[PDB]
Amino acid sequence: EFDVILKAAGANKVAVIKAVRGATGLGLKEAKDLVESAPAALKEGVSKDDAEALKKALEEAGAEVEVK
Amino acid sequence: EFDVILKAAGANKVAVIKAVRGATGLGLKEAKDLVESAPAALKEGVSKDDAEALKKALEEAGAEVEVK
Repeated sequence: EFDVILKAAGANKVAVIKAVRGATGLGLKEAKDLVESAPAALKEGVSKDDAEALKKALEEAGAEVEVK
Repeated sequence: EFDVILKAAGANKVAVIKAVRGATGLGLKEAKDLVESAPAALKEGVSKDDAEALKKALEEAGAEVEVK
């Protein structure tokens, strides 16, 4: 089981907030507070394939992410 | 499609944070910041059955929740 951590979004916050909402169903205020609060464990206990797909989706939106 | 909103957790925050992590996979810091930030849209675009099950799970943990 793996964890996906949002390490930083920097200048790509708009894009990253959009990607985090699509991946999690969080409301706008909530996703915005999580991205603005990085580092943050966004998803914990996901399978290897789920973690690698979320990692890639956040990387394409412009975030610095870690899978542990 | 429905939204599940955490309106307040009051004195039941510990329990509610646990329930929100089980339902979403959020890390501890993140779930704690969301519960402490209520009102918050926890899940948006879920089916009717998913919304009613999450509502019940948060109500049993001790939160004031709304389904819209």
